[PDB]
Amino acid sequence: YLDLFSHKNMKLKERVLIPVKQYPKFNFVGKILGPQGNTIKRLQEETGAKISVLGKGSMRDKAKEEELRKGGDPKYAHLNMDLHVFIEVFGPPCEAYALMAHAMEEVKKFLVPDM
Amino acid sequence: YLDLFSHKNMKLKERVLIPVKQYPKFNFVGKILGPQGNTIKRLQEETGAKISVLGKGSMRDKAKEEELRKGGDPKYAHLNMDLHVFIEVFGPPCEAYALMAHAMEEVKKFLVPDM
Repeated sequence: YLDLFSHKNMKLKERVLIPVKQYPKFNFVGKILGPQGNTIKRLQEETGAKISVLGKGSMRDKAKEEELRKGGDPKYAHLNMDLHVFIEVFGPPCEAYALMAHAMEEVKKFLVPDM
Repeated sequence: YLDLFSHKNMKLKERVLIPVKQYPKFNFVGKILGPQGNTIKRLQEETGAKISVLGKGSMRDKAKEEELRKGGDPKYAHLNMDLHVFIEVFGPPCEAYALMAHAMEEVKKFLVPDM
């Protein structure tokens, strides 16, 4: 049950696949991160969500990715996953849902680019 | 992972406690259902969510509730739960979140009545 008087926050997280199969040559990573990373910075500030691009291809630097993968460090474990956008929000229940809804709608604009 | 090209719908459900402890004498059931059930009908139409009041006290008819409880029918199993609002939505991921966010915000108006 959600108790609206609880002091617990709700967390919501989603991993939204980047649809590389539907758009095999579209540069989603460059488009979402933006020059210098200012598109995704702005996307986070605008949505109030934590949003990251994870999975293989997310660094657009095959060589770097391979070196970090092979190091074994757990913080680079995501480099083996399918490319995706990882959205994380927290808050009181009503607010967490509003944050996630908004983040999901703005991210979908990037991921279905011919819509 | 959510695949935005999947034909699967997402379902979201929440059980939001009616805060009887914070407002021991407030008639939440009458207020949410409304005369004839037109408040909750309208609430569903406005939000696009399935919304029901469940749990003990939800029928405001102690006698009826006891008779239906003691019958053993699984569809009345909820009558033993704490009074709550059960919100259910379905749809493509972005839409399901938007539906749940909206439903949660309108329901919270009913459940924190001195806000």
